[PDB]
Amino acid sequence: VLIGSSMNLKDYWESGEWAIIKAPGYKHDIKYNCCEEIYPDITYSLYIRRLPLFYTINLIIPCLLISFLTVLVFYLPSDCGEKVTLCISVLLSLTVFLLVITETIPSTSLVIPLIGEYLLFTMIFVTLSIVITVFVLNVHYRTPTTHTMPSWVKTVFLNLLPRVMFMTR
Amino acid sequence: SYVDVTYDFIIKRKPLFYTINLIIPCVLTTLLAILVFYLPSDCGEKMTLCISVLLALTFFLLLISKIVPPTSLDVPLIGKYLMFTMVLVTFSIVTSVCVLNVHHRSPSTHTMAPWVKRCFLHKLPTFLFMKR
Amino acid sequence: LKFRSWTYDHTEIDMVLMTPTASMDDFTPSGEWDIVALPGRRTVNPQDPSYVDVTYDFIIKRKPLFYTINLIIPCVLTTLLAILVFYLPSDCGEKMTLCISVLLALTFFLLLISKIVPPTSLDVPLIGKYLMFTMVLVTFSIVTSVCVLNVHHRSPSTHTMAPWVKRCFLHKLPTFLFMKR
Amino acid sequence: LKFRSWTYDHTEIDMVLMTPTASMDDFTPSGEWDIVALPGRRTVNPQDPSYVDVTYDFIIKRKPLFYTINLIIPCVLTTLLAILVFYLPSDCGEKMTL
Amino acid sequence: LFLWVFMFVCVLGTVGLFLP
Ligand SMILES: *[C@@H]1O[C@H](CO)[C@@H](O[C@@H]2O[C@H](CO)[C@@H](O[C@@H]3O[C@H](CO[C@H]4O[C@H](CO)[C@@H](O)[C@H](O)[C@@H]4O)[C@@H](O)[C@H](O[C@H]4O[C@H](CO)[C@@H](O)[C@H](O)[C@@H]4O)[C@@H]3O)[C@H](O)[C@H]2NC(C)=O)[C@H](O)[C@H]1NC(C)=O
Ligand code: NA
Repeated sequence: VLIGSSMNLKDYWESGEWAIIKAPGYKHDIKYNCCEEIYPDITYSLYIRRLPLFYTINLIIPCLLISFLTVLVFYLPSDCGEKVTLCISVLLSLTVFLLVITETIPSTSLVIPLIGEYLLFTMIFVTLSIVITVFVLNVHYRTPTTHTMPSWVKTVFLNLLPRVMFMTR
Repeated sequence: SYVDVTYDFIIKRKPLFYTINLIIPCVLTTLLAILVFYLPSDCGEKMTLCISVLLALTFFLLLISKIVPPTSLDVPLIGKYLMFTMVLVTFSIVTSVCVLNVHHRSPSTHTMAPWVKRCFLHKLPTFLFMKR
Repeated sequence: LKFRSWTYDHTEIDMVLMTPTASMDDFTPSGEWDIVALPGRRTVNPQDPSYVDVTYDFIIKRKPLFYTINLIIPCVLTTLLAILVFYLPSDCGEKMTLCISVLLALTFFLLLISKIVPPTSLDVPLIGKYLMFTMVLVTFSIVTSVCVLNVHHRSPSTHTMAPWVKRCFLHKLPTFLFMKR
Repeated sequence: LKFRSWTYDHTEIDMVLMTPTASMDDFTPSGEWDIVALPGRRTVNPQDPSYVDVTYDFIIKRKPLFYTINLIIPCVLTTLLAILVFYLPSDCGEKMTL
Repeated sequence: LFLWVFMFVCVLGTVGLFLP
């Protein structure tokens, strides 16, 4: 027989990390497959919430702040030689944050976190950004004494698109 | 039917260990945060210094988030300070890329507008003590 | 799991397995692993009395989506980035950075995968062998990239172009590789 | 391994070794090490009574592959690039990086 | 030349390892 209807939180020493909302208790009379008789039990159910300030100031704001740097590569000119270093640095920093987030969470394969999905998404697109920037660096450093420029690239990549992108030479 | 006796140890901390080992490289890299703008844009070393300062600040932030307890009741002044300086370094990176792009503009690609003719050559160089 | 007694032996007690399979009645699903079959057998050695044993075998499958989505995709990612330092032109100065960074990421994932694995020498997993192969390939890529970057910076004032590179790397091979000047 | 009895001594009990080696009739191979010999011997000091001793020596050999795949291939791999910085030209500024 | 060579060697390596 339960005395009350909830767990006592009268002598509860405060945690500082998890806040208890409610903790009810429910009596059941269940029957197991070993044995031909009914056994009773009492189930308590803590319903807690994380206070999200220690992790959003040390794991989410730097992660978001470096994931907003994977698109900033393409405004940097190819005459300089720093298109790669930035991409390599943000790739390795996302890899280190992926190590941190697979250190913090369990290995339950039921569902995936949104933050790990966002990290995987940003790593895929920053890898596609380096495979684009190596192509534009190969297109840039190219001379007429080694390569002949085709005819269809004169109309598409030089006349059709700058009228759309508002460049106009 | 409730009595107890409570003693209250109030303890002050000797700060000389973490002042030398953590506060000095913190204020060192913070002193280096405002330093990437005096470097000329012709040498290809603007991005290395910016990314290096940002990665050192993220290293010290993940270092200071380990000796501290993981309580969300309050954040220390060092964590808030490194978050502020990290936002400042990220804004330094975006304005360094955007001021490095306007360094390599040629007449065969771009054309100088009349407002950037009349603004960034007469008013502000006499305002910022440049004097040609 | 090997259940047997330390006091008594086969000359004083039997040990009869009742059901062939262990029951699965109050089982809560683990979420990470999957029980697929639970057989059980009773082992006794003829011409060796005083031996009783009841062993239960647990054959366990893994739900593999976690280690897939966190390690297999960056593995094939950094492997796909390894045949890529050759399309980058040597006129820029960013080849050795890319080569050293790919080798660095491969050594990082190798030391990470050597942590979740047990330290046994029966056999290495296929991820460690695959990364070892790709790491040796990236090291050969570094040494041939330095060798192919030396011939880019050869001036006429300090070097003399031999006739064999004239007859080999200018006429036959630019037609063999569809270059054509 | 030095077996001895704290309570008694050589003036009270002897300690005779029965078989010269240790029995490997229940050993399961660990897959990380290899036992190769397990000799035992009895140790007694003349001109120093009340000292019995039975010492077992475990002579073990390591399975060499796990540390070869992890701490030898990168060790012999990053050593080969040390004398490689001299063949690189000094015009492309990538010697200090390597 | 070395791009094609290392691409071919890497494809044969992946096939020969992950054949089963
Ligand atoms: C966290 O996770 C836990 C476990 O997964 C959840 O706990 C369950 O919560 C539900 C919802 O309250 C519980 O269901 C309730 O069970 C009570 C006990 O059952 C006894 O009484 C009934 C009725 O006679 C018998 O049939 C039974 O055999 C038991 O003897 C019921 O009394 C409740 O019924 C009341 O609510 C319903 C509406 O839900 C009304 O229609 C009824 O008239 C009545 O007022 C209710 O059915 C369940 O028992 C809990 N599980 C366990 C193991 O205890 C938590 O809910 C979850 N947290 C959150 C926030 O969801
Ligand atoms: Na560089």
